[PDB]
Amino acid sequence: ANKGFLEEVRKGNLERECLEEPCSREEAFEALESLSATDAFWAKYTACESARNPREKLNECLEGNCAEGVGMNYRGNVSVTRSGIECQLWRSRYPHKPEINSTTHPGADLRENFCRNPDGSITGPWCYTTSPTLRREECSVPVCG
Ligand SMILES: [Ca+2]
Ligand SMILES: [Ca+2]
Ligand SMILES: [Ca+2]
Ligand SMILES: [Ca+2]
Ligand SMILES: [Ca+2]
Ligand SMILES: [Ca+2]
Ligand SMILES: [Ca+2]
Repeated sequence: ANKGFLEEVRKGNLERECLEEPCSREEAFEALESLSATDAFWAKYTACESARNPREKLNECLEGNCAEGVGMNYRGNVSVTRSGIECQLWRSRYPHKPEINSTTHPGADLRENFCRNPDGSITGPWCYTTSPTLRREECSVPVCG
């Protein structure tokens, strides 16, 4: 958090600096190296802001197996919709040409065809469907708690 007497003369650390105290993106960055793991982190971190405490509650929401809030933290391997319709590869461009994708929203983990919520749609984790008629649709993922 940048709060002592000479903390920044030391090697940045993730537990100390961000998981034990709140942090700036620069502090996380400084403790990660890869900008890529920082994008990944910062994303699953900012989405867990309302689950800081307890910290077992923080470890839950950062793990991504449960949707917390609107499920922007969700990083699970569920890929079928609310209706049962399978999801379109995020990287596929057919049947629907996704406007949301890895270059656009790099912290999210648009892998395979797994439900996500890169955007924080109020209906939660979604994905694009394979049905030509239904572009996107919410998915049923276990809620943090
Ligand atoms: Ca600190
Ligand atoms: Ca610091
Ligand atoms: Ca630091
Ligand atoms: Ca600790
Ligand atoms: Ca501390
Ligand atoms: Ca710096
Ligand atoms: Ca610093």
